[PDB]
Amino acid sequence: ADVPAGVQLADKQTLVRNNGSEVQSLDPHKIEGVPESNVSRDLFEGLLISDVEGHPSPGVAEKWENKDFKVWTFHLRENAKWSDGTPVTAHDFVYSWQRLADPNTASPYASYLQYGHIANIDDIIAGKKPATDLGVKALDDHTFEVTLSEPVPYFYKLLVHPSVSPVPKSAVEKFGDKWTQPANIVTNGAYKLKNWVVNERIVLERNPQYWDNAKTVINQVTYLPISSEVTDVNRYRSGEIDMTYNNMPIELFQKLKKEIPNEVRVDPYLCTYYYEINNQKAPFNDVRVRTALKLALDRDIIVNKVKNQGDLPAYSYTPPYTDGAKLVEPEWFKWSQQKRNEEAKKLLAEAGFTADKPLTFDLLYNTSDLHKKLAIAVASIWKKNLGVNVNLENQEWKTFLDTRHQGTFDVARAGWCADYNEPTSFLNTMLSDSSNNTAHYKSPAFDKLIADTLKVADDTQRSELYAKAEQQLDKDSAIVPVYYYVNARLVKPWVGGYTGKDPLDNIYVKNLYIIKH
Repeated sequence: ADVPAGVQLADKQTLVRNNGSEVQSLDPHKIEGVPESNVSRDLFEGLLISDVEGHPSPGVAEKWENKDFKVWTFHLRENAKWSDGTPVTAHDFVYSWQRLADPNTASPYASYLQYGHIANIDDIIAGKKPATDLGVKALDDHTFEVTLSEPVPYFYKLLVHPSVSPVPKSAVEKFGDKWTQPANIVTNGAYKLKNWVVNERIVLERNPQYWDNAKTVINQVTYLPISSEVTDVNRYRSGEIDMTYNNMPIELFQKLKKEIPNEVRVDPYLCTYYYEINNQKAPFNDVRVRTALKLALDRDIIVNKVKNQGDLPAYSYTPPYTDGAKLVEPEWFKWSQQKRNEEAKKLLAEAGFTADKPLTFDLLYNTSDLHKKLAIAVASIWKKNLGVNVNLENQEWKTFLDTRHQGTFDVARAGWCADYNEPTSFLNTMLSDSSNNTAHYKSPAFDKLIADTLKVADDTQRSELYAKAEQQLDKDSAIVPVYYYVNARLVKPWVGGYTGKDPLDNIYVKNLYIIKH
């Protein structure tokens, strides 16, 4: 943290953050969500990290070079260490990226290496080549070299993500799935794991072996697993919680803006809220059905009547304010809702649905006040506008993600947040073979458009290709875009260091501090 001249620090430097749900895991190779990544940035540090405004900055690598954007050389700081005092080396990164690529690890983020195009990744994922053929090598203990199959000018931006953080081979090998328990875990971020009580709390304590430990101010941070946004706000206003999770409740928000304006932080956020359709499951494998659901959802009502928290109605998957996004707003989004409803009704009538044999399906969402209220509203809107019946089903976060990967569900509530600020951080998830493709969407035309983006050496042609890829997604009604999120949360007046300037919201507790109050 960089404490401004003149601020008086509190005697006790402890922080309590709500984290939205119980994490799936603390293993960087087994996680995919926001809550997981929140804890992951405090414990495991990769080659680069985000600074307080979100700019990619030195992490374990102090400096780096590239040759033709295809060979990237990272110079690792000599004093980078794990919490047991041992050095973090380039061998740790070789092992870790191999483990991430290895199909036996079954990481949800195995395709992150395809997104960066590390050499030989496709064959490794397919089981055609061993993970040791991955295009990474340690040239020495402090030098990590990555070789890609084609120029990727934004490659370094991907490196702040948890999936490419290092993991300690000896703990993984000796303890297997229990390597992340407090007694066994070894970490290289600013914090160490002190306590992990499932569905109660995660408590982290400062890691004195961290190379930048002298700048760390918070000594202990607790992450809570509260999925009820109302309860989160309640425990924040009671004094227990210092920073809520950034999912806000419909019951109280309007009230909060009026009652505590200075504590309500609302900043840009590169995330899209949408209803994920299982594209491989009839009758959702019919574009007419999917298009009807997309058109009959009334975004004006959701965004301004039922939620009204500053979200913008969405018509795409990639947020239009992503760096590099120049999207074409489709004609259906400018229509009146009445016109969208008649088109939807006509497609559904064309697909075979009648009043006597209506379309009935499930709407899966993870436990949440917000998601429940929004799914009840969406069910009502679809019932009134299109005559479809939906059966709401809630699941806890970890189960919910498992269900979507299992891919036999019908429609699921969904939200994707950028991992790096560039449209492929969204678009690569819809590639036929992506490990993150829970839409189960497979379009050869879409895949080709994205493949073509690194075959041009021009940002203008790349942007035009991303716009066409979004148009192809839209044409196929792969998803139901609802709204672009805003990062809205409460932060006590005494919490310093949270700028809200990073649109990816990659917070590091090592950057925060408690002001005397």
